[PDB]
Amino acid sequence: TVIKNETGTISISQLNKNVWVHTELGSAVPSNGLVLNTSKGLVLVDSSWDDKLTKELIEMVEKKFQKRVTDVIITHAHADCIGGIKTLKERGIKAHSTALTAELAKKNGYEEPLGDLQTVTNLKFGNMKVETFYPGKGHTEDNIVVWLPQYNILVGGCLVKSTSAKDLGNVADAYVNEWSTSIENVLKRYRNINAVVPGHGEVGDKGLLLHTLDLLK
Ligand SMILES: [Zn+2]
Repeated sequence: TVIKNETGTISISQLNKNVWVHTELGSAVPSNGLVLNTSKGLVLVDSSWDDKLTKELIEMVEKKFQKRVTDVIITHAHADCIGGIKTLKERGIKAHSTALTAELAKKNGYEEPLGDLQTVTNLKFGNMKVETFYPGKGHTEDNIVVWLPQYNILVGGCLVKSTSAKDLGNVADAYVNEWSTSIENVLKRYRNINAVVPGHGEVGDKGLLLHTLDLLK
């Protein structure tokens, strides 16, 4: 099931009953995030490139599920994750992030996220269980990953590259050398990964991490 706008720049696909992947095209590069349908509202992982697309993504998602987006997990301080921050705060949406993501968001001129996530944080929204983990520096200094224990789905964000992506992308903010260590921790930490959602690209599996470590070699 893949619903999207009239323009084709915002689509949402279903991974499982309550787990969907949202995708928006911007600077055109596709960037994914998650949309979790819970008994107590909708929880998103990552917003979009800007407030226009973020608003629209939210408008869309809420109309479809007839629920309000209560929380969003910002995996890092780049426009494609925290770009719609101003929107989330005028709509009463709680934008969680590590303290680091928050200070770097302010640095890049974005409105500051909550900065509440610890290296390991377990959130439970109604029935949905979410875990955020900070494996260390990689694609960026602050990047974290999301683990849905009930579906064994790992959102690697931009720490994980896609199957046919042979470029690491913007490494000016990246710590190319520590990047590999960080994927090891994710790998060591979660020993029964099923699906893995990359920052840009198709949903893969634990193989996407190995692919990334390969591009880093
Ligand atoms: Zn990024």
